[PDB]
Amino acid sequence: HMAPGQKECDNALRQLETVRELLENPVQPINDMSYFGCLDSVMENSKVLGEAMTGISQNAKNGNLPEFGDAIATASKALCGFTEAAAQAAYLVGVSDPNSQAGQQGLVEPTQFARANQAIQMACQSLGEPGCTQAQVLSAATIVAKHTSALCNSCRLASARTANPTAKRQFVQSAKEVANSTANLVKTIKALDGDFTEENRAQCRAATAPLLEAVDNLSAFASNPEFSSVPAQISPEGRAAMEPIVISAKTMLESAGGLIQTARALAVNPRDPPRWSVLAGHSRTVSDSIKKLITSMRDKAPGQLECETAIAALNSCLRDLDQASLAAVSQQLAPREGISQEALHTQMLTAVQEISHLIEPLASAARAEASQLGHKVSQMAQYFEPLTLAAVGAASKTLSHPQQMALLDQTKTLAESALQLLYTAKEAGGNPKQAAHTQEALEEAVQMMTEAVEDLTTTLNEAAS
Repeated sequence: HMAPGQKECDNALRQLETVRELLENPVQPINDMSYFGCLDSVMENSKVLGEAMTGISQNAKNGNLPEFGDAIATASKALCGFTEAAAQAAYLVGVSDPNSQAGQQGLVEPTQFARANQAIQMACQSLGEPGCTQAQVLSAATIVAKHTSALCNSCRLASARTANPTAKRQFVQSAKEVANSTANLVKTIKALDGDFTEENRAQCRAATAPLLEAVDNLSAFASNPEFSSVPAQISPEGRAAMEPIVISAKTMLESAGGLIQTARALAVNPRDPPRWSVLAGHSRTVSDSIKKLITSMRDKAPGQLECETAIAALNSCLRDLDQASLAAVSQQLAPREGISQEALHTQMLTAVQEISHLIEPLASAARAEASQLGHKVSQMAQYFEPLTLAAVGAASKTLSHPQQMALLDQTKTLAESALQLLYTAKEAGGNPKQAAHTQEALEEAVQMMTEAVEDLTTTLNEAAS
Protein backbone atom coordinates (compact mmCIF):
# COMPACT_ATOMS: atom_id res chain seq x y z
CA HIS A 1 0.00 0.00 0.00
CA MET A 2 1.03 3.62 -0.59
CA ALA A 3 2.87 5.40 2.22
CA PRO A 4 1.70 8.89 3.28
CA GLY A 5 2.85 11.69 0.96
CA GLN A 6 2.97 9.49 -2.16
CA LYS A 7 -0.51 10.29 -3.50
CA GLU A 8 0.29 14.01 -2.97
CA CYS A 9 3.25 13.64 -5.35
CA ASP A 10 1.14 11.94 -8.05
CA ASN A 11 -1.59 14.58 -7.67
CA ALA A 12 1.01 17.36 -8.00
CA LEU A 13 2.50 15.78 -11.15
CA ARG A 14 -0.97 15.57 -12.69
CA GLN A 15 -1.68 19.21 -11.76
CA LEU A 16 1.58 20.34 -13.42
CA GLU A 17 0.65 18.51 -16.64
CA THR A 18 -2.81 20.13 -16.60
CA VAL A 19 -1.53 23.64 -15.86
CA ARG A 20 1.12 23.41 -18.64
CA GLU A 21 -1.76 23.45 -21.15
CA LEU A 22 -2.30 27.14 -20.31
CA LEU A 23 1.12 27.84 -21.86
CA GLU A 24 0.15 26.21 -25.16
CA ASN A 25 -1.39 28.71 -27.62
CA PRO A 26 -2.81 31.28 -25.13
CA VAL A 27 -5.72 32.98 -26.97
CA GLN A 28 -7.90 33.84 -23.95
CA PRO A 29 -7.25 35.53 -20.58
CA ILE A 30 -6.53 33.07 -17.76
CA ASN A 31 -7.81 35.37 -15.00
CA ASP A 32 -8.71 38.98 -14.17
CA MET A 33 -5.17 40.16 -13.25
CA SER A 34 -3.53 43.24 -14.78
CA TYR A 35 0.08 42.87 -15.92
CA PHE A 36 1.44 44.30 -12.66
CA GLY A 37 -1.02 42.01 -10.84
CA CYS A 38 0.74 39.14 -12.64
CA LEU A 39 4.12 40.45 -11.51
CA ASP A 40 2.84 40.72 -7.92
CA SER A 41 1.51 37.14 -8.10
CA VAL A 42 4.77 35.54 -9.28
CA MET A 43 6.68 37.30 -6.48
CA GLU A 44 4.21 36.00 -3.86
CA ASN A 45 4.11 32.47 -5.33
CA SER A 46 7.92 32.53 -5.45
CA LYS A 47 8.04 33.03 -1.67
CA VAL A 48 5.49 30.24 -1.08
CA LEU A 49 7.22 27.78 -3.44
CA GLY A 50 10.58 28.47 -1.77
CA GLU A 51 9.23 27.57 1.68
CA ALA A 52 7.53 24.45 0.28
CA MET A 53 10.79 23.32 -1.38
CA THR A 54 12.54 23.56 2.01
CA GLY A 55 9.70 21.51 3.54
CA ILE A 56 9.95 18.87 0.79
CA SER A 57 13.70 18.29 1.36
CA GLN A 58 13.63 18.67 5.16
CA ASN A 59 10.74 16.22 5.63
CA ALA A 60 12.09 13.68 3.12
CA LYS A 61 15.39 13.80 5.07
CA ASN A 62 13.76 13.59 8.55
CA GLY A 63 11.23 10.92 7.47
CA ASN A 64 8.18 13.02 8.42
CA LEU A 65 5.78 11.77 5.71
CA PRO A 66 2.58 13.67 6.66
CA GLU A 67 4.52 16.99 6.67
CA PHE A 68 6.21 16.00 3.38
CA GLY A 69 2.74 15.51 1.83
CA ASP A 70 1.76 19.00 3.04
CA ALA A 71 4.88 20.60 1.53
CA ILE A 72 4.25 18.84 -1.80
CA ALA A 73 0.63 20.09 -1.86
CA THR A 74 1.81 23.65 -1.11
CA ALA A 75 4.48 23.55 -3.83
CA SER A 76 1.82 22.34 -6.29
CA LYS A 77 -0.51 25.22 -5.39
CA ALA A 78 2.35 27.73 -5.75
CA LEU A 79 3.44 26.26 -9.12
CA CYS A 80 -0.14 26.46 -10.43
CA GLY A 81 -0.29 30.09 -9.22
CA PHE A 82 3.07 30.73 -10.95
CA THR A 83 1.85 29.30 -14.27
CA GLU A 84 -1.52 31.08 -14.27
CA ALA A 85 0.25 34.43 -13.75
CA ALA A 86 2.85 33.64 -16.45
CA ALA A 87 0.11 32.54 -18.89
CA GLN A 88 -1.92 35.73 -18.27
CA ALA A 89 1.18 37.91 -18.72
CA ALA A 90 2.03 36.03 -21.95
CA TYR A 91 -1.53 36.52 -23.22
CA LEU A 92 -1.46 40.25 -22.38
CA VAL A 93 1.87 40.61 -24.20
CA GLY A 94 0.66 38.76 -27.34
CA VAL A 95 -2.71 40.53 -27.63
CA SER A 96 -1.14 43.99 -27.19
CA ASP A 97 0.83 43.69 -30.46
CA PRO A 98 -0.66 46.11 -33.08
CA ASN A 99 -1.14 43.26 -35.59
CA SER A 100 -3.04 41.12 -33.07
CA GLN A 101 -6.83 41.27 -32.54
CA ALA A 102 -8.81 41.14 -29.29
CA GLY A 103 -11.09 38.24 -28.36
CA GLN A 104 -13.81 37.73 -25.75
CA GLN A 105 -14.26 35.16 -22.97
CA GLY A 106 -17.60 33.37 -23.03
CA LEU A 107 -19.23 30.16 -21.87
CA VAL A 108 -19.32 28.24 -25.16
CA GLU A 109 -17.19 27.96 -28.31
CA PRO A 110 -19.72 28.69 -31.12
CA THR A 111 -17.55 27.07 -33.84
CA GLN A 112 -17.26 23.81 -31.88
CA PHE A 113 -21.06 23.85 -31.45
CA ALA A 114 -21.51 24.47 -35.19
CA ARG A 115 -19.18 21.61 -36.10
CA ALA A 116 -20.95 19.31 -33.61
CA ASN A 117 -24.28 20.32 -35.19
CA GLN A 118 -23.01 19.56 -38.72
CA ALA A 119 -21.54 16.19 -37.67
CA ILE A 120 -24.85 15.25 -36.04
CA GLN A 121 -26.80 16.30 -39.15
CA MET A 122 -24.66 14.14 -41.49
CA ALA A 123 -24.63 11.17 -39.08
CA CYS A 124 -28.41 11.22 -38.58
CA GLN A 125 -28.80 11.17 -42.36
CA SER A 126 -26.39 8.21 -42.44
CA LEU A 127 -28.20 6.48 -39.55
CA GLY A 128 -31.51 6.71 -41.45
CA GLU A 129 -30.28 5.41 -44.84
CA PRO A 130 -32.10 2.45 -46.47
CA GLY A 131 -30.51 -1.01 -46.24
CA CYS A 132 -27.71 -0.04 -43.82
CA THR A 133 -25.53 -2.79 -42.37
CA GLN A 134 -25.15 -3.31 -38.61
CA ALA A 135 -21.62 -1.81 -38.69
CA GLN A 136 -22.88 1.25 -40.61
CA VAL A 137 -25.72 1.81 -38.09
CA LEU A 138 -23.39 1.50 -35.06
CA SER A 139 -20.83 3.86 -36.64
CA ALA A 140 -23.49 6.52 -37.31
CA ALA A 141 -24.98 6.21 -33.79
CA THR A 142 -21.45 6.53 -32.39
CA ILE A 143 -20.91 9.89 -34.13
CA VAL A 144 -24.32 11.20 -33.00
CA ALA A 145 -23.93 10.19 -29.32
CA LYS A 146 -20.29 11.31 -29.04
CA HIS A 147 -21.20 14.83 -30.16
CA THR A 148 -24.41 15.10 -28.14
CA SER A 149 -22.51 13.99 -25.02
CA ALA A 150 -19.94 16.76 -25.64
CA LEU A 151 -22.70 19.35 -26.17
CA CYS A 152 -24.49 18.27 -22.97
CA ASN A 153 -21.25 18.40 -20.98
CA SER A 154 -20.49 21.92 -22.28
CA CYS A 155 -24.03 23.05 -21.38
CA ARG A 156 -23.75 21.80 -17.79
CA LEU A 157 -20.36 23.48 -17.35
CA ALA A 158 -21.79 26.70 -18.86
CA SER A 159 -24.81 26.58 -16.52
CA ALA A 160 -22.60 26.58 -13.40
CA ARG A 161 -20.44 29.46 -14.71
CA THR A 162 -23.14 31.93 -15.79
CA ALA A 163 -24.47 34.73 -13.58
CA ASN A 164 -27.49 35.05 -15.89
CA PRO A 165 -30.42 33.19 -14.24
CA THR A 166 -32.29 32.76 -17.55
CA ALA A 167 -29.17 31.46 -19.32
CA LYS A 168 -28.61 29.01 -16.44
CA ARG A 169 -32.10 27.53 -16.93
CA GLN A 170 -31.70 27.48 -20.73
CA PHE A 171 -28.39 25.55 -20.55
CA VAL A 172 -29.67 23.00 -18.03
CA GLN A 173 -32.92 22.38 -19.94
CA SER A 174 -31.12 22.12 -23.31
CA ALA A 175 -28.69 19.58 -21.79
CA LYS A 176 -31.65 17.58 -20.47
CA GLU A 177 -33.54 17.64 -23.80
CA VAL A 178 -30.49 16.62 -25.88
CA ALA A 179 -29.48 13.79 -23.50
CA ASN A 180 -33.08 12.54 -23.33
CA SER A 181 -33.43 12.52 -27.13
CA THR A 182 -30.09 10.71 -27.51
CA ALA A 183 -31.14 8.12 -24.89
CA ASN A 184 -34.35 7.51 -26.89
CA LEU A 185 -32.29 7.04 -30.07
CA VAL A 186 -29.72 4.57 -28.64
CA LYS A 187 -32.55 2.51 -27.09
CA THR A 188 -33.55 1.42 -30.65
CA ILE A 189 -30.07 -0.08 -31.23
CA LYS A 190 -28.27 -3.10 -29.74
CA ALA A 191 -24.54 -3.39 -30.44
CA LEU A 192 -24.48 -7.19 -30.19
CA ASP A 193 -27.99 -7.97 -31.48
CA GLY A 194 -28.43 -7.28 -35.20
CA ASP A 195 -31.90 -8.85 -35.33
CA PHE A 196 -33.26 -6.40 -32.72
CA THR A 197 -31.53 -3.47 -34.49
CA GLU A 198 -32.85 -4.44 -37.95
CA GLU A 199 -36.36 -4.86 -36.48
CA ASN A 200 -36.28 -1.40 -34.87
CA ARG A 201 -34.99 0.77 -37.75
CA ALA A 202 -38.34 2.63 -38.11
CA GLN A 203 -38.25 3.72 -34.44
CA CYS A 204 -34.62 4.78 -34.85
CA ARG A 205 -35.53 6.93 -37.89
CA ALA A 206 -38.45 8.51 -36.00
CA ALA A 207 -36.12 9.27 -33.06
CA THR A 208 -33.73 11.41 -35.19
CA ALA A 209 -36.22 14.28 -35.77
CA PRO A 210 -36.67 15.40 -32.10
CA LEU A 211 -32.90 15.02 -31.56
CA LEU A 212 -32.06 17.12 -34.64
CA GLU A 213 -34.44 19.91 -33.62
CA ALA A 214 -33.09 19.99 -30.03
CA VAL A 215 -29.46 20.03 -31.26
CA ASP A 216 -30.00 22.73 -33.92
CA ASN A 217 -31.81 24.93 -31.37
CA LEU A 218 -28.93 24.49 -28.91
CA SER A 219 -26.29 25.43 -31.51
CA ALA A 220 -28.23 28.62 -32.29
CA PHE A 221 -28.44 29.46 -28.58
CA ALA A 222 -24.63 29.15 -28.44
CA SER A 223 -24.15 31.80 -31.16
CA ASN A 224 -25.73 34.37 -28.78
CA PRO A 225 -22.86 36.91 -28.42
CA GLU A 226 -23.43 37.15 -24.65
CA PHE A 227 -22.15 33.56 -24.15
CA SER A 228 -19.89 33.11 -27.18
CA SER A 229 -16.15 32.72 -26.72
CA VAL A 230 -14.10 34.33 -29.48
CA PRO A 231 -10.37 33.62 -29.41
CA ALA A 232 -7.96 36.53 -29.72
CA GLN A 233 -5.95 36.49 -32.95
CA ILE A 234 -2.29 36.77 -32.00
CA SER A 235 0.17 37.96 -34.65
CA PRO A 236 3.61 36.40 -35.37
CA GLU A 237 5.15 39.46 -33.65
CA GLY A 238 2.88 38.86 -30.63
CA ARG A 239 3.89 35.18 -30.47
CA ALA A 240 7.57 36.16 -30.73
CA ALA A 241 7.22 38.69 -27.89
CA MET A 242 5.53 36.21 -25.50
CA GLU A 243 7.86 33.26 -26.21
CA PRO A 244 10.59 34.01 -23.61
CA ILE A 245 7.87 34.00 -20.89
CA VAL A 246 6.37 30.74 -22.22
CA ILE A 247 9.80 29.04 -22.56
CA SER A 248 10.78 30.00 -18.98
CA ALA A 249 7.43 28.86 -17.55
CA LYS A 250 7.61 25.52 -19.42
CA THR A 251 11.17 24.85 -18.14
CA MET A 252 10.05 25.64 -14.57
CA LEU A 253 7.24 23.06 -14.87
CA GLU A 254 9.53 20.43 -16.41
CA SER A 255 12.20 20.78 -13.70
CA ALA A 256 9.56 20.97 -10.95
CA GLY A 257 8.10 17.66 -12.17
CA GLY A 258 11.59 16.14 -12.01
CA LEU A 259 12.04 17.53 -8.49
CA ILE A 260 8.73 15.99 -7.32
CA GLN A 261 9.39 12.53 -8.87
CA THR A 262 12.83 12.52 -7.21
CA ALA A 263 11.52 13.70 -3.80
CA ARG A 264 8.80 11.02 -3.95
CA ALA A 265 11.50 8.30 -3.97
CA LEU A 266 13.65 10.00 -1.31
CA ALA A 267 10.68 10.14 1.08
CA VAL A 268 10.43 6.33 1.01
CA ASN A 269 14.22 5.90 1.15
CA PRO A 270 16.45 8.93 1.91
CA ARG A 271 19.72 6.94 1.89
CA ASP A 272 20.36 7.62 -1.81
CA PRO A 273 23.28 9.95 -2.72
CA PRO A 274 22.55 9.92 -6.49
CA ARG A 275 18.91 11.00 -5.94
CA TRP A 276 20.00 13.82 -3.58
CA SER A 277 22.22 15.06 -6.39
CA VAL A 278 19.36 14.80 -8.90
CA LEU A 279 17.07 16.65 -6.46
CA ALA A 280 19.68 19.44 -6.18
CA GLY A 281 19.96 19.64 -10.01
CA HIS A 282 16.21 20.08 -10.44
CA SER A 283 16.11 22.55 -7.56
CA ARG A 284 18.79 24.66 -9.31
CA THR A 285 16.86 24.61 -12.61
CA VAL A 286 13.48 25.38 -10.97
CA SER A 287 15.16 28.29 -9.16
CA ASP A 288 16.95 29.64 -12.25
CA SER A 289 13.76 29.27 -14.33
CA ILE A 290 11.94 31.46 -11.78
CA LYS A 291 14.57 34.24 -12.17
CA LYS A 292 14.39 33.94 -15.98
CA LEU A 293 10.58 34.02 -15.89
CA ILE A 294 10.46 37.15 -13.69
CA THR A 295 13.03 38.90 -15.92
CA SER A 296 11.14 37.93 -19.12
CA MET A 297 7.90 39.29 -17.65
CA ARG A 298 9.55 42.55 -16.53
CA ASP A 299 11.07 42.99 -20.03
CA LYS A 300 7.60 42.85 -21.61
CA ALA A 301 5.73 45.07 -19.11
CA PRO A 302 3.36 47.67 -20.69
CA GLY A 303 5.50 50.43 -22.25
CA GLN A 304 8.77 48.46 -22.46
CA LEU A 305 8.57 47.31 -26.11
CA GLU A 306 7.25 50.73 -27.19
CA CYS A 307 10.21 52.37 -25.42
CA GLU A 308 12.58 50.13 -27.40
CA THR A 309 11.00 51.09 -30.75
CA ALA A 310 10.92 54.77 -29.74
CA ILE A 311 14.63 54.68 -28.84
CA ALA A 312 15.35 53.05 -32.23
CA ALA A 313 13.35 55.81 -34.01
CA LEU A 314 15.24 58.63 -32.25
CA ASN A 315 18.58 57.05 -33.14
CA SER A 316 17.46 56.96 -36.79
CA CYS A 317 16.67 60.71 -36.60
CA LEU A 318 20.11 61.43 -35.10
CA ARG A 319 21.75 59.51 -37.95
CA ASP A 320 19.85 61.60 -40.52
CA LEU A 321 20.89 64.83 -38.74
CA ASP A 322 24.53 63.69 -38.58
CA GLN A 323 24.46 62.83 -42.30
CA ALA A 324 22.87 66.21 -43.08
CA SER A 325 25.58 68.04 -41.10
CA LEU A 326 28.24 66.03 -42.98
CA ALA A 327 26.65 66.91 -46.34
CA ALA A 328 26.28 70.62 -45.48
CA VAL A 329 29.97 70.92 -44.56
CA SER A 330 31.18 69.07 -47.69
CA GLN A 331 28.91 71.24 -49.90
CA GLN A 332 26.81 68.18 -50.79
CA LEU A 333 23.44 69.13 -49.29
CA ALA A 334 21.07 69.69 -52.22
CA PRO A 335 18.36 72.34 -51.66
CA ARG A 336 14.99 70.60 -51.31
CA GLU A 337 12.46 71.36 -54.07
CA GLY A 338 8.67 71.79 -54.20
CA ILE A 339 8.48 73.42 -50.75
CA SER A 340 9.13 76.92 -49.39
CA GLN A 341 11.42 77.87 -46.50
CA GLU A 342 8.33 79.26 -44.69
CA ALA A 343 6.45 75.93 -44.97
CA LEU A 344 9.43 73.99 -43.57
CA HIS A 345 9.72 76.50 -40.72
CA THR A 346 6.02 76.11 -39.85
CA GLN A 347 6.36 72.31 -39.84
CA MET A 348 9.34 72.55 -37.47
CA LEU A 349 7.53 74.80 -35.00
CA THR A 350 4.37 72.65 -35.05
CA ALA A 351 6.42 69.54 -34.28
CA VAL A 352 8.32 71.35 -31.48
CA GLN A 353 5.05 72.53 -29.90
CA GLU A 354 3.60 68.99 -29.99
CA ILE A 355 6.83 67.53 -28.54
CA SER A 356 6.68 70.14 -25.73
CA HIS A 357 3.02 69.25 -25.01
CA LEU A 358 3.98 65.59 -24.53
CA ILE A 359 6.86 65.98 -22.02
CA GLU A 360 4.85 66.10 -18.76
CA PRO A 361 2.20 63.50 -19.77
CA LEU A 362 5.05 61.14 -20.79
CA ALA A 363 6.78 61.73 -17.44
CA SER A 364 3.50 61.17 -15.57
CA ALA A 365 3.11 57.74 -17.20
CA ALA A 366 6.77 56.87 -16.54
CA ARG A 367 6.27 57.87 -12.87
CA ALA A 368 3.12 55.96 -12.00
CA GLU A 369 1.05 54.86 -15.03
CA ALA A 370 2.62 52.03 -17.06
CA SER A 371 -0.67 51.51 -18.97
CA GLN A 372 -0.29 55.00 -20.50
CA LEU A 373 3.48 54.86 -21.11
CA GLY A 374 3.54 52.98 -24.45
CA HIS A 375 1.25 55.45 -26.24
CA LYS A 376 3.07 58.53 -24.94
CA VAL A 377 6.60 57.37 -25.91
CA SER A 378 5.33 56.36 -29.38
CA GLN A 379 3.71 59.79 -29.88
CA MET A 380 6.91 61.53 -28.75
CA ALA A 381 9.14 59.50 -31.09
CA GLN A 382 6.72 59.91 -34.01
CA TYR A 383 6.89 63.73 -33.78
CA PHE A 384 10.67 63.66 -34.43
CA GLU A 385 9.98 62.33 -37.94
CA PRO A 386 8.37 65.57 -39.21
CA LEU A 387 10.80 67.73 -37.15
CA THR A 388 13.93 65.98 -38.46
CA LEU A 389 12.70 65.95 -42.06
CA ALA A 390 11.70 69.63 -41.95
CA ALA A 391 15.04 70.59 -40.29
CA VAL A 392 17.13 68.89 -43.00
CA GLY A 393 14.89 70.58 -45.59
CA ALA A 394 15.15 74.02 -43.95
CA ALA A 395 18.92 73.68 -43.54
CA SER A 396 19.27 72.71 -47.24
CA LYS A 397 17.70 76.00 -48.34
CA THR A 398 19.26 78.48 -45.90
CA LEU A 399 21.70 80.95 -47.47
CA SER A 400 23.50 81.47 -44.15
CA HIS A 401 25.91 78.64 -43.27
CA PRO A 402 25.87 79.45 -39.54
CA GLN A 403 22.03 79.42 -39.60
CA GLN A 404 22.14 76.09 -41.46
CA MET A 405 24.50 74.50 -38.90
CA ALA A 406 22.70 75.98 -35.86
CA LEU A 407 19.33 74.62 -37.05
CA LEU A 408 20.79 71.13 -37.35
CA ASP A 409 22.61 71.38 -33.99
CA GLN A 410 19.61 72.59 -31.98
CA THR A 411 17.42 69.91 -33.56
CA LYS A 412 20.11 67.32 -32.70
CA THR A 413 20.27 68.62 -29.09
CA LEU A 414 16.49 68.28 -28.70
CA ALA A 415 16.61 64.75 -30.18
CA GLU A 416 19.44 63.81 -27.77
CA SER A 417 17.38 65.20 -24.87
CA ALA A 418 14.44 63.06 -26.03
CA LEU A 419 16.70 59.97 -26.17
CA GLN A 420 17.67 60.55 -22.52
CA LEU A 421 13.98 60.97 -21.58
CA LEU A 422 13.16 57.67 -23.36
CA TYR A 423 15.93 55.71 -21.61
CA THR A 424 14.99 57.08 -18.17
CA ALA A 425 11.27 56.60 -18.85
CA LYS A 426 11.96 52.95 -19.79
CA GLU A 427 13.95 52.37 -16.57
CA ALA A 428 11.22 54.04 -14.48
CA GLY A 429 8.48 52.21 -16.42
CA GLY A 430 5.63 53.23 -14.09
CA ASN A 431 7.22 50.77 -11.62
CA PRO A 432 6.57 50.76 -7.87
CA LYS A 433 9.66 51.18 -5.65
CA GLN A 434 11.86 52.81 -8.29
CA ALA A 435 15.39 53.46 -7.04
CA ALA A 436 16.10 57.08 -6.05
CA HIS A 437 18.60 57.41 -8.92
CA THR A 438 15.95 56.21 -11.37
CA GLN A 439 13.38 58.75 -10.19
CA GLU A 440 15.77 61.71 -10.18
CA ALA A 441 17.24 60.81 -13.59
CA LEU A 442 13.73 60.89 -15.07
CA GLU A 443 13.04 64.34 -13.58
CA GLU A 444 16.42 65.68 -14.77
CA ALA A 445 15.61 64.36 -18.27
CA VAL A 446 12.31 66.31 -18.20
CA GLN A 447 14.13 69.56 -17.30
CA MET A 448 16.76 69.13 -20.03
CA MET A 449 14.12 68.45 -22.71
CA THR A 450 12.36 71.65 -21.58
CA GLU A 451 15.62 73.60 -21.89
CA ALA A 452 16.13 72.08 -25.37
CA VAL A 453 12.58 73.00 -26.48
CA GLU A 454 13.03 76.64 -25.38
CA ASP A 455 16.36 77.06 -27.23
CA LEU A 456 15.04 75.68 -30.55
CA THR A 457 11.76 77.64 -30.22
CA THR A 458 13.77 80.88 -29.77
CA THR A 459 15.68 80.22 -33.01
CA LEU A 460 12.46 79.39 -34.89
CA ASN A 461 10.76 82.51 -33.46
CA GLU A 462 13.77 84.71 -34.35
CA ALA A 463 13.86 83.33 -37.91
CA ALA A 464 10.11 84.04 -38.26
CA SER A 465 10.37 87.74 -37.35
